[PDB]
Amino acid sequence: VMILFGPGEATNVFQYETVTIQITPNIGSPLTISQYIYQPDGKVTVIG
Amino acid sequence: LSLSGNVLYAVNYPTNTKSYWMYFTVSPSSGVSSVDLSPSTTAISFTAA
Repeated sequence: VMILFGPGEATNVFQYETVTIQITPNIGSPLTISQYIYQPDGKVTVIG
Repeated sequence: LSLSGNVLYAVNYPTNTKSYWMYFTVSPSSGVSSVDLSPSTTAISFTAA
């Protein structure tokens, strides 16, 4: 699953913040993903 | 919350007849989640038993 940010959500980096993603298929329980994001530490960072 | 500094105590030194303040530092434990510290919701108790 990959999320690409547009110019709205891209505007400044997530820091000291909780990000929640939820995937809700048409049958069965949704998957809810939550991370508190510290300052990102590389070009890619492991947040959760 | 974790205690995340030393506890400092101030008095009328050297005479030591009177007590002024205590100072210490706290932070949310192990960086896991945020803590509400509003003085309406939170209590701080003090006991010298």
